[PDB]
Amino acid sequence: AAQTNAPWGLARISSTSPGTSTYYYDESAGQGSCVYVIDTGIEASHPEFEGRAQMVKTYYYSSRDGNGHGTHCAGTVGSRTYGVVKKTQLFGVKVLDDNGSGQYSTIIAGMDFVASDKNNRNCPKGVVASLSLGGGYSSSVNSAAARLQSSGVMVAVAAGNNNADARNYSPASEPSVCTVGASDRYDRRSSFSNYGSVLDIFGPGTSILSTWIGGSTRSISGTSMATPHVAGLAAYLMTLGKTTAASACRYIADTANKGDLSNIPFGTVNLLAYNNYQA
Amino acid sequence: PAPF
Repeated sequence: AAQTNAPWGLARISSTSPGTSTYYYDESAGQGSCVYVIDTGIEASHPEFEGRAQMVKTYYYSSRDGNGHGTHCAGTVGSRTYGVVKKTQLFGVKVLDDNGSGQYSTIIAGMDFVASDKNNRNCPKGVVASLSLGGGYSSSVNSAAARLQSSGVMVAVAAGNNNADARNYSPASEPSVCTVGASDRYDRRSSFSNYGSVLDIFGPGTSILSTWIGGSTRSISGTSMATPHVAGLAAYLMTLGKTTAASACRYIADTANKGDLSNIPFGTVNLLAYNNYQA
Repeated sequence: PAPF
């Protein structure tokens, strides 16, 4: 299938070369899969989710996304125009407040929440959890991400935006999950992207067009933006049967565009998520 | 710290 004049990153993911504008993907588009967007919530009623999104747990007073980061993330994961997987099921776990912050215990609880909740949802092709969030090194956060991962959910996590070694960096440094760095339109590592040996792959993260609150759209940048492209790609690939939750990260790395990024430090992988679509 |  093809989406003409798609946002650049959608085009990037289904291209071996930068500069293209069509996003080519398989029409299954993530249906059957579920992606838990652990964030600020999602504006489920946004027309772009076409009813495929829903809030499942909030740790706040409202289930509402009064931020947009979440809706933004949910959108690159699976809104109709801006998402990697146009037919995926989105579940919103508001572990983040309307300002984008929150506590490790609430983020860790959201994660245990999902590891349990997936058991009462119908996600025939797999469950992904996209975590466009992080903070400083925490063995408990790491740990929660590793339990989530081990409960059978593909954990995609932002590398972070400090232009530093993600080793610092939680859940980013939990070696069992998938640590997502960010890239720009020209194939360069995103100026803000974390790097290092715990990264597993890179996705488009520079000025990414997605859904916003209020029923609108907005382009923003970040490893938070690259994460969902890969959580979206994991969900797409899982619905395709190419991989499983447990080996989806490894499979995205093995099928990536290699050696294409520039500005990749020695020790960091030079791998770009690629859907490998063939018409 | 938080979203990322």
